[PDB]
Amino acid sequence: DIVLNPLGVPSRMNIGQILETHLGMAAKGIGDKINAMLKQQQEVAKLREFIQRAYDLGADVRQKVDLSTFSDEEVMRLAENLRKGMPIATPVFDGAKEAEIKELLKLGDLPTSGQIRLYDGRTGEQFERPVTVGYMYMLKLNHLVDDKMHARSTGSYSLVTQQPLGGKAQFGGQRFGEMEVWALEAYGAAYTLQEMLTVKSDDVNGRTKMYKNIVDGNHQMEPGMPESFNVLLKEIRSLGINIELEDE
Amino acid sequence: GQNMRVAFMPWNGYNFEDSILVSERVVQEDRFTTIHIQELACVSRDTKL
Amino acid sequence: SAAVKEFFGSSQLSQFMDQNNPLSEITHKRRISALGPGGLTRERAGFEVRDVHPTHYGRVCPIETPEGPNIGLINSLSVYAQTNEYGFLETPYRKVTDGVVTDEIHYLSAIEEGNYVIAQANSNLDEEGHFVEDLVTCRSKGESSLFSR
Amino acid sequence: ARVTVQDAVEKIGNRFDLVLVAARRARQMQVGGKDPLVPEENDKTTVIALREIEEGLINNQILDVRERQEQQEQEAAELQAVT
Amino acid sequence: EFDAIKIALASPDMIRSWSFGEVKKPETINYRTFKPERDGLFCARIFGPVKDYECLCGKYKRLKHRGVICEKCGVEVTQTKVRRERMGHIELASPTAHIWFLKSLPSRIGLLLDMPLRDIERVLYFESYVVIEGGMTNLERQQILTEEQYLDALEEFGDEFDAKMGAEAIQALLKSMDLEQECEQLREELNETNSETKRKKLTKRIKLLEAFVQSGNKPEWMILTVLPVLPPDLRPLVPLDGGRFATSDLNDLYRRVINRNNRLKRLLDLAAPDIIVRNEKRMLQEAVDALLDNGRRGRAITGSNKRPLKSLADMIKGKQGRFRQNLLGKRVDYSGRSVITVGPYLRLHQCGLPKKMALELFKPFIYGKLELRGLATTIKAAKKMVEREEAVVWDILDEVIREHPVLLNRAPTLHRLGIQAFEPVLIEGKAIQLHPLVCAAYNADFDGDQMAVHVPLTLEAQLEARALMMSTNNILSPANGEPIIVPSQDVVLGLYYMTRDCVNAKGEGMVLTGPKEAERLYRSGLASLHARVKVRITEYEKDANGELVAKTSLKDTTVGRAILWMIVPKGLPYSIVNQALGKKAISKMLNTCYRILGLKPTVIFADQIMYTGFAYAARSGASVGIDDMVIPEKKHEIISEAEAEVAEIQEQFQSGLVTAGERYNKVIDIWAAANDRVSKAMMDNLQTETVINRDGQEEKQVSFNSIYMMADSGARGSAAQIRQLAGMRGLMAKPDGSIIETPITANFREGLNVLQYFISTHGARKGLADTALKTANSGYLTRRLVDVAQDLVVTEDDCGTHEGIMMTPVIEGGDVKEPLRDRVLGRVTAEDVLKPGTADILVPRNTLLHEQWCDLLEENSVDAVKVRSVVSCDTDFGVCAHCYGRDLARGHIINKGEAIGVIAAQSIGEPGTQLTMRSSIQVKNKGSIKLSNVKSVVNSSGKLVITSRNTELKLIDEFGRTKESYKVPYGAVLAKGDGEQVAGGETVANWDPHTMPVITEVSGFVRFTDMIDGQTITRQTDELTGLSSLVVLDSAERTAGGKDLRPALKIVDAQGNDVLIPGTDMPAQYFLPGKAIVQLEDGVQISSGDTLARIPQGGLPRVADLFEARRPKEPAILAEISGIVSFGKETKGKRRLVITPVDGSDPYEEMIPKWRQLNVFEGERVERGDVISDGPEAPHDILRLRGVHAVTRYIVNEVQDVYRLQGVKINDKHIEVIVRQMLRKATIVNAGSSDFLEGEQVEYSRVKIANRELEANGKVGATYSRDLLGITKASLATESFISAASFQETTRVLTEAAVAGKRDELRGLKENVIVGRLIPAGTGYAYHQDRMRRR
RNA sequence: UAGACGAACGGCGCGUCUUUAAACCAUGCGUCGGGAGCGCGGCGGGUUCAGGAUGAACGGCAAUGCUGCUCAUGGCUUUUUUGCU
DNA sequence: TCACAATTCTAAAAGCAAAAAAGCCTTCTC
DNA sequence: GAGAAGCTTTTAGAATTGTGA
Ligand SMILES: [Mg+2]
Ligand SMILES: [Zn+2]
Ligand SMILES: [Zn+2]
Repeated sequence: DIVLNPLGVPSRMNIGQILETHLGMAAKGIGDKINAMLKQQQEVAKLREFIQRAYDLGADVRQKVDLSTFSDEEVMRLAENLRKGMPIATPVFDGAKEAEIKELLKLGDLPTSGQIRLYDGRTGEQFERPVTVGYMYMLKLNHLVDDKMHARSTGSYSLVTQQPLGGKAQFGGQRFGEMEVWALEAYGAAYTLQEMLTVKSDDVNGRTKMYKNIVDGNHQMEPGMPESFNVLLKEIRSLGINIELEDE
Repeated sequence: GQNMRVAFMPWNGYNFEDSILVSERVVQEDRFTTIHIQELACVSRDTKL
Repeated sequence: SAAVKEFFGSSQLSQFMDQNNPLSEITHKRRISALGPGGLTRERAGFEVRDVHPTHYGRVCPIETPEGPNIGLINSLSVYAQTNEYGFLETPYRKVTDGVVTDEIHYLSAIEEGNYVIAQANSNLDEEGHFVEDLVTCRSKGESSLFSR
Repeated sequence: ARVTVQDAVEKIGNRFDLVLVAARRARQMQVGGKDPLVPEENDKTTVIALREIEEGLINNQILDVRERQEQQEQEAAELQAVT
Repeated sequence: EFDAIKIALASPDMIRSWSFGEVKKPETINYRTFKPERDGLFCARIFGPVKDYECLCGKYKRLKHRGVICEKCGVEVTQTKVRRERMGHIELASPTAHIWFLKSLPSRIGLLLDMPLRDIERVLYFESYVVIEGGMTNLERQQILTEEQYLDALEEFGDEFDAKMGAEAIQALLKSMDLEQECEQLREELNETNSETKRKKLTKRIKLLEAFVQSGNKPEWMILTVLPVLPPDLRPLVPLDGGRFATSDLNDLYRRVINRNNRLKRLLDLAAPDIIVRNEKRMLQEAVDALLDNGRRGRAITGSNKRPLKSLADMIKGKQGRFRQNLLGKRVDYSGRSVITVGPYLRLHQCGLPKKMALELFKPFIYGKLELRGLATTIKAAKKMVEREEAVVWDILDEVIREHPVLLNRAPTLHRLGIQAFEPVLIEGKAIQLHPLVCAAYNADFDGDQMAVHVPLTLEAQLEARALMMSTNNILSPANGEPIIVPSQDVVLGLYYMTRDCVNAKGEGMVLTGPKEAERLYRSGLASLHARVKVRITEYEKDANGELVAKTSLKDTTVGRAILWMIVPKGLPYSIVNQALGKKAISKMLNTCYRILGLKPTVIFADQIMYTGFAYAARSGASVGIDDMVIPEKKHEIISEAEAEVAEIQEQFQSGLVTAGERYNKVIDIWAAANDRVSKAMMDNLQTETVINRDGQEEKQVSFNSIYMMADSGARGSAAQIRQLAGMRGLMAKPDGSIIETPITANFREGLNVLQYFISTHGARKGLADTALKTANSGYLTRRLVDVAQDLVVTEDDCGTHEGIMMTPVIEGGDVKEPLRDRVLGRVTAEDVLKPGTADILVPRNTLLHEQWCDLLEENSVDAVKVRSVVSCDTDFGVCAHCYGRDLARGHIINKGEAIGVIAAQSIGEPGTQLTMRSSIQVKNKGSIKLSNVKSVVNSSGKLVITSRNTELKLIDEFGRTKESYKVPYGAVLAKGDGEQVAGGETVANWDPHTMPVITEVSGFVRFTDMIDGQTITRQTDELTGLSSLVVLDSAERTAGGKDLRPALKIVDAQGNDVLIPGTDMPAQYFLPGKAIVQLEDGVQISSGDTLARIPQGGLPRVADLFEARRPKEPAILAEISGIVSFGKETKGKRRLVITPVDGSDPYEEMIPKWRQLNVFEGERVERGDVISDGPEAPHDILRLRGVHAVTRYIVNEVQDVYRLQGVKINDKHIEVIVRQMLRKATIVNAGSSDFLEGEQVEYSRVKIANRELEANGKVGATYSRDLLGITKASLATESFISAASFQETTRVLTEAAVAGKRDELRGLKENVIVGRLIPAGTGYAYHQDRMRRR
């Protein structure tokens, strides 16, 4: 159903997932045998004997499940619940051991190595190097791509500084921060930088003219000077300072 | 979550760095389909005029 | 009314419930935070407070804390951890009398844990509750080491 | 079609003059109505200009002399019509 | 349209000239209808109309009325955008002091008057009085009175006594003072200062006064009388959901100040008493000071809940001021985000763009094409057609995308490869498909990262994306030469599995006709992918100039190597495919392909390599199972052995035969040794595990274990990880850093138990906290480098210079850390390279040392080169293309225009996220011996003993290229002589570490000169040995009477006639310090080498401190002049020390502390750059004394040490240019025939060009001493204030510029970025040069 | 049901009254609308002077109008949590 | 006088994005 | 009700004063 990469195991030393894969394969093998019995309709004697064999293997383990007390009617109910794979509890720091995993694999008819032979889906060719297949518990985290995608051509703009709003919630543009500005300066990209600073953020007449030019098959911008800079000039003149743009 | 069947191998670069290659049988069975409930409020106010 | 509503509605420690999973809710309720009104802050936090002290053992989880800025300050409370009448975390141990390991549960706090030698949970026990092998790994003064039976 | 501009760069050895020269030629094609000097292969004006530079028949000198010439012929048309 | 920005102080008349009307009432709006109200903060009469082309009352609305001022209400019908540009003013009833010019530290009103700050502060806030115009009384003007003294003076002195209070008095003082006469008088008095501390104060004050009279300012303009008000539309009262209003905070502050002003006007009108008006003037002062900068006075006034409300300085300052928030970075249109996935089918100039995002970003282009085709006449029809997503819109969208690039960007853009241009391919989905190869450049994995995409609109931006930023141009890094398109992890695993050999595989030992038959054999199944085979392979050498010759032959290869040979282009050999091809091998493959063939073959080759690697990694089926972590079979034996030895040491301690620390060290060492043994056993088992047979007995080969191939290919992991998986994970340190005694003997294949896991958690939490809290430190450092270096650009082809740095291989003392071949690759030679034979030009003196020339140098084995360096370039306002050298990201010389300061800062800063945040000379090899700076004599043993504190040695090969260097202190037992040959492992020298010998060049008897038995010495017999000796003492314990009697000793002959110092005719008086235990008493004929008197004894912040140029806390004091040194007077505060030159004079004297084991005695010489006390050194001293080349080489070496210990590789051009931008000022010593002051600190290029043009005639130039500033000071103390104010210290920078009347011609990158025009760096270089050509 | 008034005019709205201009509000209620330049005059608003709270003149602007010449026809702050480096 | 040195005041502390909630002076009426 | 009147970071640099000779 799903294919992962082996390269994530060595560097990111999480060996727990391979062990979980092996033990899940073993559990699903037990469930597959129970399904085979429960399909080719059998009698409760063989089912209870096999489930007892499954519940009574390992080292000296806490729980003792004896099916002689189950009254033969809920043994079939138990088998129906176990036809999807026998659940297994592996407490945190006193869990199972690879010898127990191999014994549970050998209870089913699975290979103790944990690795089987696979075939290519579109060339019918055997892969070499037996691969590790098994059952792993996958979660679906709440980071959905249809909540992250967002795009904008034009929209509304802030009041004080005539720039695009920011956010997917209020339809808005992307921040072209100062590190991106540096990275554009490190190329020779002076025109890209000028257009992103004037005609796509601030210069109001420039950006209206740019729109009208684009729709008219003409790709050319009128430079203009940003409105944020005028806001800064007024914010500085509101002190005692007198900052002025000199003549041509 | 759901207990899926897994194989640890590369596959034509589609699980290259941390990507995952799912099969169509996972989507046909709706094994990872979720229900989300939004809420939308329309508030009628006492505006001028 | 204004004061109690300010506490419950708009406070740093009275936060919107995390609810998309039973585990998310339950682990949001058992969450300890070193921030808040009367505590330290994310940027003012050093590294000695961002860290796993040896007395966290059995009272605070070492491996459940959010990554990013507030690592180490949003700790989570262990399964058997509890609280004194005075507000200090305590955790349960089994009294080990005369070599035999009985089953009366004493709830020890960090300032009492240092005056005893606490054996380890997975140290083998035989029938009737002796230590099968004649010397065991323990921790006595904030430090692990191997002691006589 | 264009993937790499190294051949275009080799005949204008600055890589910042290439951008301006190709911008001039592409703007001529797009707005000025000039006819491309190479066959169109469903390329855009920028790629057509870069292909022309690769072939070796556009540069700063050629553009300047062509501009001078066409201005001179338009002025000559004015002169003939008026005198 | 404009060329500069002029900043100055605003006159009250100037403020009235900006104004459009004077605000009178605090109120803003009505709340019945939300229109403005007269003379309020929002007033249509003052600040312009509310609606476009309409009058407020409603009288004037026609097109014939644009301009008329209505009489009913006074508004001027016009555009409402005019609200965004009109200022008012407020007429303060009493003058008020501007907070900035008063409390900026330095105070521009304080030092101007010479009054101290706190007195002015008391005077202004109405807490004391101040007199002016003392008259014919004994009271001076600027002194401060107080209430009781004011009363006393007034009762005892009549009307002719002006004593005022508040800002009015400060204004009267400031206005009464004449500037020219004070400047002249104080300059005259400055010449007689005698160089005390006060001199510094004066040269500040004068610098104000002259700078304050050259410009057109007057003092009283620092005191506010009229106050401007911000236009209403910059502090808007936006309505919200309900009847209330979302007001700004500026409105609140203005309301407050207007309230207080109105109250004060009322009280002054109604003849109020003095106390109440005094209080109200104080309160209005506080209100204005809150308005301009809320928080500089006492605790900031809080607006509504708990937050101090923002003032104007807050809206200009900070990380959320206008500069850093809205001018240096913006939000942009035509941009989107989404999650990134992997597309392995793309060519590396492509990306996958969702159809939805493509349609959302390219709407205007689609409208253009729709109206062009006629499919929709009006714009609204096209808009609605696009909104319904018709079937024709998609062919249009596929036509407005063909060759239109888009910029892809990941969140932290650490270097310039975090933005790249791609040609979109439309994709059905919601995630952006990114090529696998470009992921390394972005540092992007596919576990949830997002990416932002931008669209270039204009035609020149499309050309720039296609030419400068396209991903097929950025294959090499700019930080070094190495590629950045090396295959990452699955490709390398596939190529390592494919190009390999098994000692007996299917279809071994058959002969093939070429790669094609190998591939057919493999695919059909008749042979294994890695079986040894003979193949006929034709390879093309392009040795002939522009000509390829096709050699053919039979080669012993594998089937997989033969299959891979098909991809490889023509010019390459077969030696590159005939090995195992790990990761480094593939990197070298791509590098040689690029350097030999070109670009297009390299790009096609990289794509083909990715495809084939992915394909054969799929075919291999390489997995990872539990049985691929093989524990050593001998692990438990080793662990039992080590544990038994540990128990033995514990028993040894229990019996009290050892202490604690040595038990700790024995335990830690034995556990470390056991860990290394287990690791070696594990790796030896793993790597060679497989054993297999060909035709009989079993041979053995390299292991096909999956984890071994993963950690050996270089695909993923390293030996440490395989150690932790299979062998024990060793020893863990607790938070204090003390290594825990008990190791973790369990590995991850087995289980850790609870205690071991707890210790592992200590370590893991420490690491995660370290990274999460060092990201910000790296970001700050990178910001500071960029803001110091950003304005440096390549602007010339040649400075016409011969000076340059001497680059040699760098050796810490062991093996060479990195050769000469790597240092001078792509640098321009400054002075020619001579053939090692004799004085023959080997390569010219302006070559670009590319691979050919460097290999030539290597084969001829040149010791070192002199190369042109950036720091030694005489180009002013930039650098020249030759001193900088090669463009690293490209292959050619650097282009005129390229901005190298930004790229240098990015190269230094990007690897900052990998750094951390929290005997005898045993020779190695056999070669000749050389020494330099050695002063030594022969001893009785026939060895050689050294009398210098800066002695060293080299072991050198048979070719003269040095291999090993060492350092020998004063007085070492040399085991060989200079010029001889030694044997590998032969010890060459040995010393006595803790004792400092006083060895003599002469020999004989001793004289007891000037010792008092009890003060100079205190007898302390060596009790446990039997014999006794004198014990000299220092000056810190003896009585004052004998303190001046310095305890010394002298060597003489038998007759007592003094044996003179060799080389001169003076006795050799060896003065000694305390603890100079003289074991050998008189009567012993000494020998040379005899100890006369025993004298017993970071990470990233390191880089930040090196660039900050922080002086250490224990600097190694240096020497300033040659000649005999001497001690000084008996410790008045500090032990005085004098130097005496031969040619020069000897006034020089230094105040050294008493806590240093000095390196020099009285009878010894020194030199510029010598050490007087060892320890960490200060770069300022290196610049001042040793030179500029010394400091740049020092900083380069000490930064590259940090960056090389972590395995990072940066070129040395970048640190050189940051150094150049640091040492950029200079203080003038001799004014000369120029107009620079005594000690004014001036831009070094300024004085350079000044005296350069001044020496056109025969006049004299000037003399200067260069200063070394940090990166905060080197960037704040610049000549342009727009740059500095946008970086840090906005208030200080703006006050300095305003009082100085400064003028900013833009000339830089950040300045042109703020004002929204073309930067003068890349494609905008031509336009700026054009502008400069029209002036 | 209709008429009138509410800083110039018209429609519409709202408030008040009934042949009358009042009352309400007080940058004298709300929203929308006037093809433009020159010319004529001038509601409204102000300047000067006096007279002794009153009155004469005035033209930079200018409302309902009149004759003639020229022209195309749209959100910010604080807090919290999360995600990727 | 005129020089070190302890105090203390001032500045700075990465980037990008998603969701949610709480708010937008006191007070004085009669 | 609606409308106003008025109690903990850490580092580092630069400016005082507080003895100290
Ligand atoms: Mg990631
Ligand atoms: Zn009006
Ligand atoms: Zn140069």
